[PDB]
Amino acid sequence: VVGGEDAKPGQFPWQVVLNGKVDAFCGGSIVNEKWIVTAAHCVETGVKITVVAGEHNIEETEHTEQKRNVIRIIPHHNYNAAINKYNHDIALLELDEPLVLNSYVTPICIADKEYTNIFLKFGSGYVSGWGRVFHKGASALVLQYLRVPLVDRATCLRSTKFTIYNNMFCAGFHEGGRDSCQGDSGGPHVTEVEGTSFLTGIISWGEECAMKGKYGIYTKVSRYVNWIKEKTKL
Amino acid sequence: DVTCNIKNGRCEQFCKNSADNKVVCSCTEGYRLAENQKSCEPAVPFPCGRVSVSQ
Ligand SMILES: Cc1ccc(O)c2c3c(nn12)CC[C@@](C)(NC(=O)c1ccc(-n2cnnc2)cc1)C3
Ligand SMILES: [Cl-]
Ligand code: NA
Repeated sequence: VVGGEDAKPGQFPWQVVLNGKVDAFCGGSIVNEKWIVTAAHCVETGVKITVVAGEHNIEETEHTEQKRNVIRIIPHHNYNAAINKYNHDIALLELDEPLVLNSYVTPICIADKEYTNIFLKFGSGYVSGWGRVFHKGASALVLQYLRVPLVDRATCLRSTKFTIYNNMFCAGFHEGGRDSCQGDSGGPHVTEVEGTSFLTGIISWGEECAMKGKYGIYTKVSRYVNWIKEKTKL
Repeated sequence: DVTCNIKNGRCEQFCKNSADNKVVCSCTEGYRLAENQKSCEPAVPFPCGRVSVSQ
């Protein structure tokens, strides 16, 4: 996250960080004690992943972290990286042993398809992650967060050479300076509804973090709610 | 006039249109619709989407 602020402990208790060959390479969100939602481009069947919930500063033990092994990876059935690494860019991770829910490890709410879309239409969400804090710069140690406004479809289409399909949205600022970045992929875009946060997007990609005239591109979660609910039901 | 299209029926989370110019509010998993018929109160120890650690 470029242009963000340090989260306080427990401020985004649904955030997770993923570790694999490289530690802290993508984000995710807690759906329930056994399931994480992330981006499909972050994961692949066969490559071993661990999830860390309750994380804040990746370089200090804070006595709230819970590490779990991923036993199943479910990319969305329409995901196909050979066609487009970033379309239908969503996946579910099943944990080996359930998380212990507490004030530092709390699921994100997921509304039905209609309301997830209404909430995205409110036009302002929060993104968070341990990704780069400058384009091609260092990654964060302390979880970063940022409020990003929804960018209207016409503006985002005029800003990129790539086609942005209707199952994606754009968010960010006309002047740049504030954006998600590499390493934040798979993390949450959430909308606060009277003090309760709902998942409205998955952080997916962008061309140049925080560059004026470019925006962050997000997966619309409304398009996948039924699939998430079906697959993660306990 | 009371409908889900107007201020979400004054429902804190979700609204459904019902009979006689009324609405029925509801909440996500882990919350209960409160006695005021609009608000959402926790019904489990760690409901989703809530910050509980002192900020
Ligand atoms: C999550 C995010 C948010 C905002 C960002 O600017 C951002 C970046 C990257 N991730 N990222 C990867 C590296 C970075 C240089 N981007 C990329 O390397 C990049 C390049 C092309 C695509 N793409 C191809 N077809 N559709 C999309 C996607 C990503 C910048
Ligand atoms: Cl109820
Ligand atoms: Na830590």
